[PDB]
Amino acid sequence: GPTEKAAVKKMAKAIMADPSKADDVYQKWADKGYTLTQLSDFLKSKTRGKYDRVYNGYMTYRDYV
Ligand SMILES: [Cl-]
Ligand SMILES: [Cl-]
Repeated sequence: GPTEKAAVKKMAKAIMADPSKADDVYQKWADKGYTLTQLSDFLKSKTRGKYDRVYNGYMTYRDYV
């Protein structure tokens, strides 16, 4: 719900502001169980692609071999 959406987006914005924070956040998201499909629901924007770096980094974290 609203609390979760806002909290996940705030963490995404922290990665946007500081690329080096990504693994701190992705570790947390993995422990929280978020899938890549699900993540998208927290990365909506009026700006096309705004959080693509966040999405892409989590795909690498989860799915890169
Ligand atoms: Cl919630
Ligand atoms: Cl960027």
